Amino acid sequence: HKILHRLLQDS
Amino acid sequence: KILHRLLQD
Amino acid sequence: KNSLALSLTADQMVSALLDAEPPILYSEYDPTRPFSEASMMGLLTNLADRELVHMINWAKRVPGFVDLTLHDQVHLLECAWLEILMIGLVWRSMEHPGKLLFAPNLLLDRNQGKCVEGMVEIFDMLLATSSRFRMMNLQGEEFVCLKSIILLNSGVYTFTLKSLEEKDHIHRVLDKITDTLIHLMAKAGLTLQQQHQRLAQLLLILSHIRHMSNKGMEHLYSMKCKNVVPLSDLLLEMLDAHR
Amino acid sequence: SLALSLTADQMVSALLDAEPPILYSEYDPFSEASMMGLLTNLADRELVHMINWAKRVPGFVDLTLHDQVHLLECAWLEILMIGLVWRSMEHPGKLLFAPNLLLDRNQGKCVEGMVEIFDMLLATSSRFRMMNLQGEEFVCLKSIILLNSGVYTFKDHIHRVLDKITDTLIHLMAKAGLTLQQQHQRLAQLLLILSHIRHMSNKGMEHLYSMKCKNVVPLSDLLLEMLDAHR
Ligand SMILES: O=S1C=CC(c2ccc(O)cc2Cl)=C1c1ccc(O)cc1Cl
Ligand SMILES: O=S1C=CC(c2ccc(O)cc2Cl)=C1c1ccc(O)cc1Cl
Repeated sequence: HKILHRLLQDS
Repeated sequence: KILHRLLQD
Repeated sequence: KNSLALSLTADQMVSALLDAEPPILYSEYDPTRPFSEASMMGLLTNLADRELVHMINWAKRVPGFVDLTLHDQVHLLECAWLEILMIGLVWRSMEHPGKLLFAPNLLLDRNQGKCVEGMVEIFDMLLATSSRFRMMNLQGEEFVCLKSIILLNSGVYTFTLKSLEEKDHIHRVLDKITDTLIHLMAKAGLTLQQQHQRLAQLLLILSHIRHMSNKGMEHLYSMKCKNVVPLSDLLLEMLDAHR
Repeated sequence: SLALSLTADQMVSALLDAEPPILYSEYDPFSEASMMGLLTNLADRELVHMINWAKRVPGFVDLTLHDQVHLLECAWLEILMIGLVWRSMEHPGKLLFAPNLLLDRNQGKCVEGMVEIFDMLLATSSRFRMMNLQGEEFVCLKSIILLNSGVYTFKDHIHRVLDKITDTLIHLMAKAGLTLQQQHQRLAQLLLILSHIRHMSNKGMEHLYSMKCKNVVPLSDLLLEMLDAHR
């Protein structure tokens, strides 16, 4: 649930 | 300051 | 497979990096109110948090970075985020001797850095780095190379057996950027001896940038426990990735 | 300054001749205090030889006494670590602190936070192993650390000597038959490792500071002086 994950995730 | 002395030698 | 980065030429590498440059953000700084330790830290925290969002999307546009797995991308940014914030700040502050340009409306000297405990020692190192860039007359094409080198290199040695091809792919892009730096220095009329010397001088600065990041990370962890100014949820994630 | 007048071969042989010796640990598992005591005693004795090694680095004696103190205070743990990494190349998965003190990462778990520093050191040794680092290249990197790590916390002379060592590194690679493209690539790869050696030093400096107030093992006066210069 890392914020860095989602910001890298979304497209 | 031991570092001083060791550098003077 | 069939990496786009390995196919790029030297001039194409520069263009892609220059196109990916994040913007220079502004802060909520009001020159009317003087500085306090909580207010100045709040300004720098608010600014760094918004820059992190742009950095994460800038990293996606770095050639070769998208080819890495999500776990590797997280790891590289987690260990290099403060290094990238600092070299960008140092780059913005080149034309302002003795001053750090956090934002076009936030220009601080080493005296105003004393408003925060321990911050003055970090300000002096950032100023000395900016003087070194000015001393070397660093070029924007060289700067975007060093910033991408920091992203790919700073966390590559902190990586089991099959993923060695991923580490090898990063080193291939790192050598690609080295060829780009040499290609830049050859265009500016530098001899082969001058190209190697300037190449070494630039990469030795990254050693000091790592040193500033380690000291900066300990200072941010101090402010977290001091609880005087709250940190953003993203900065807390990036900060806890170093302990 | 005679350092700039030397040739590339005369710079290599001067650095090779100045190499400190490989010291032995105190003879004869390990607890926290025992391992930290062996490492403290070893690092303290290695520091005396490093200080005399620094005097023999071409151009280092030309600096004032204050600048010599500043450079050693900032680079001492980096120099100890890069020498440890160099000794451990022929021993993959292990750290050769001394010929009679060969440790693995499992033995690094005896001390708190020591396993993290151990893994970074082992990773650096593997990188030197994968790159086939040569002893002539190693002595140049160690001299670069001494002159560069503290040069920005102060200088034109130090940078002239640094350029001199850069000419020596390239000269060694051209002697080995590497092409021009392979020369600046290997030069970049070697210097980028110094960024991680600096990282290990800052992490190692914090660990030694925690050992100080944990007071597990008493530190020597010289080691405390080198440690207090970072806080
Ligand atoms: O301790 S710090 C030294 C430099 C900065 C800094 C701030 C904003 C920015 O856009 C870039 C940088 Cl390098 C510090 C800082 C402070 C608070 C904070 O919450 C985060 C940071 Cl990074
Ligand atoms: O924390 S440390 C990581 C490596 C070492 C180390 C020890 C001895 C030596 O000859 C060389 C090294 Cl690099 C650590 C260390 C430990 C205790 C101590 O008192 C001093 C040090 Cl430097």
